[PDB]
Amino acid sequence: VPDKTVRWCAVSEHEATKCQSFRDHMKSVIPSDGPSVACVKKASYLDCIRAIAANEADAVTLDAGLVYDAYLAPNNLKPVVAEFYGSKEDPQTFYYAVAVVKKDSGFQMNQLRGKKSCHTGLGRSAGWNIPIGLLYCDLPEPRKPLEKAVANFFSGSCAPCADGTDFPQLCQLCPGCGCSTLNQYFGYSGAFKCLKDGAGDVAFVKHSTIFENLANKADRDQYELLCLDNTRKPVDEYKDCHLAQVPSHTVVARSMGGKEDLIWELLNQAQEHFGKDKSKEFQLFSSPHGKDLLFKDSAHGFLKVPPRMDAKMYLGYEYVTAIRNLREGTCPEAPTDECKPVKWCALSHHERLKCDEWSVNSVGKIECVSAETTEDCIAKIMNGEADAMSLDGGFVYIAGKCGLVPVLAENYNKSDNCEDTPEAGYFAVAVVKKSASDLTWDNLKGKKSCHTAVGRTAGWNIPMGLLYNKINHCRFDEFFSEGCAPGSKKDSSLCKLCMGSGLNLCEPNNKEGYYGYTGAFRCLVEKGDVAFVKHQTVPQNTGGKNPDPWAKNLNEKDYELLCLDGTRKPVEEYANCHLARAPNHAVVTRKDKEACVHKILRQQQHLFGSNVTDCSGNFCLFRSETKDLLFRDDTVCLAKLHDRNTYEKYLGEEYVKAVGNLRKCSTSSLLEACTFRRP
Amino acid sequence: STNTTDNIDYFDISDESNYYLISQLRPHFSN
Amino acid sequence: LQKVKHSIDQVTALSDGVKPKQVTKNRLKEYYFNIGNYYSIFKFGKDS
Ligand SMILES: *[C@@H]1O[C@H](CO)[C@@H](O[C@@H]2O[C@H](CO)[C@@H](O)[C@H](O)[C@H]2NC(C)=O)[C@H](O)[C@H]1NC(C)=O
Ligand SMILES: *[C@@H]1O[C@H](CO)[C@@H](O)[C@H](O)[C@H]1NC(C)=O
Ligand SMILES: [Fe+3]
Ligand SMILES: [Fe+3]
Repeated sequence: VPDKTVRWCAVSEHEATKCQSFRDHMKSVIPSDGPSVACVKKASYLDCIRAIAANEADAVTLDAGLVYDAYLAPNNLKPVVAEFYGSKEDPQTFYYAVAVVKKDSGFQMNQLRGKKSCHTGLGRSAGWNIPIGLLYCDLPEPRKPLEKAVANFFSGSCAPCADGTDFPQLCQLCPGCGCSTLNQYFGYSGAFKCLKDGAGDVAFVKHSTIFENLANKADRDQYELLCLDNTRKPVDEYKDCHLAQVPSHTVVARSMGGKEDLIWELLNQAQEHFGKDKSKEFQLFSSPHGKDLLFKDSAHGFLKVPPRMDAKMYLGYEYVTAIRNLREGTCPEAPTDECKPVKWCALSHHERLKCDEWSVNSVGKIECVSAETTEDCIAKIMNGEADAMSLDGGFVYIAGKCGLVPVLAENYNKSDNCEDTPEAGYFAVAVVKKSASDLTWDNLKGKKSCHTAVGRTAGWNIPMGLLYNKINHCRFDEFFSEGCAPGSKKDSSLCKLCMGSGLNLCEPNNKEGYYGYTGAFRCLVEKGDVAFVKHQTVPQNTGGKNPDPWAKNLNEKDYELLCLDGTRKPVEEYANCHLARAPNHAVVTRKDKEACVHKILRQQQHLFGSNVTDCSGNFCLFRSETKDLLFRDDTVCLAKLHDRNTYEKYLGEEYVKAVGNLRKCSTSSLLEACTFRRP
Repeated sequence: STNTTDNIDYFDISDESNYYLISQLRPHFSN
Repeated sequence: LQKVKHSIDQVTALSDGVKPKQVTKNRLKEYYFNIGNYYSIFKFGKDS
């Protein structure tokens, strides 16, 4: 009872015709057990969104700005399949927004009031959000509501889907403002036709539609596009003269009911048959009944959206911030004198505890928002609830690739000039027992292991890079008999040998008993053959430096470190054989908060930093009870970084090459999302 | 009775896309 | 067993219905493949 079916949501009768041919072709290819397309006609796109949220429909294509309208509650939509516009030699996900005009009209961009404007729709990306955003702050109060103010800015215009009854000026050129292809001015080519008729004085479309509608070269030689710096250029330097980039159109579907896989299979067979002119008897991206039906014309293929990326990560941060200031109607002045309090991020009830105590011991400049894993908190910095975070270099790689900058670094060496001197970076080692002296680097196979966390420097990158040269296989639970590396998948033996219980085994927070540096060392002592930690671990857990019992009884002259060539070196000399170097931990944040995070944290390190003795009973920022929380426990001060604020200049060449060698084996889904965003 | 089983014909396989079911008996497909 | 029961129930669901006398080619193709697929599932099913 009843089997699988895919349904599509249609806008007009042209969508019903093209959807009908699409149905018969896609039932022609797929075997009879595979599901097929259906067609559900709706009047408008917004009614189609409520048709998806009330399960009458499954999938429909929107813009970027309309995706922002579909994201909101109670709609709860999700972007699942995007589309690229380039050739198959190089896919491009973003496209440009330009403003075409008539030749010899002879007017600048800045004084464009009182003219005729044609828009492709209300809330659409290259038609509405970019032009009103660029023109926005020049209008006088009252700015809310926006359509009233823009209606007073132009002397009449055309903008479909806008309300004619509450606003008559928006339908002053188009007598019905209809959200369908029945309106001849709706769409990209409808707005270009609004310029071509001469009724409109300026139009706003992508860079490719003037190539779509006109075939003659002289017709292109007439129509011109205005530049952002108030100049004039002809058409084909759209890469020179554009307003902004926008994300592509996206098939959306609901989140809980799904389903992504079936749509992606169907559109995989669609893109392999019908995209780049394999079949003459049917085209998917062009149609004679009308253009831009069910899909764009300038699309050339479909790309799967990763399961991590939701809509706020899809649109970016500048685009959501601009569209939220544009809906709410606020021109930011921001004079930049004082700083709003920093929203630091924590994780799981020990970081959250410490962070709250620091939030009260500071006068109010620091407030704390918690996540559960560190990837989830980095995403929570990107979409904009959390400001700053301290994390190791293997995550400075990921967060730097996602678009964040490091500001302050951690120092590990005590000096008078520690605050200004760029330190060199700590060493990563592997510790073995004294009880087993048979262990060499040439033979690690089938013998147990202990790692700090999946994705770190000394626990992951430095080991599995140098191992990845020798094993040359991407899996690692076959090379080791079993080990402990939290943050891996639950089916593995690597998560099986770890400690925490119940349901918290292999979970990468402090609620795992074997998590982190001291937890990896406890993995080695209790059940481990080799561990992978920093060089500073053993003197900090040797000899009652922990009041914990298992670390109270131990000694360092037993627990020894092994080399790369196989020769056992004693513990005090780490420089004769380190595995590889690792850069220091660094604090990352968004680019707009860099000055306030910098100015606040330099104030905070003075009051609560390492010169504050009498640590028990009073507050210490860096001293913890060897859970290594919010910061590494042996930090002295935190170094100011001038001239080196990117991920690549901070991490450096050898390390970026090392992770680049490891890069086809990393399974972190956030890395996949931040790679998919790139063109 | 008998300690062993005569027919081994209950073992089966289908394709990974679940598009076609095979069998051990004649004629091994429904189509 | 479940596949046999679903097949017999869908054929009785076709055995309800409103009867047409004239059909176009494309929809009659879908009707023929549907009922033929159904009894094909049946005659495989009782043997299994
Ligand atoms: C750690 O900091 C010290 C200074 O605080 C660095 O400099 C010298 O270290 C040696 C010990 O090896 C001292 O005898 C010198 O007095 C230090 N100061 C100088 C030369 O001005 C040291 O290089 C840093 N790094 C390490 C790994 O110790
Ligand atoms: C040490 O802490 C005291 C106490 O607030 C402070 O006055 C002093 O500036 C600190 N020393 C530094 C930051 O070198
Ligand atoms: Fe668009
Ligand atoms: Fe580290």
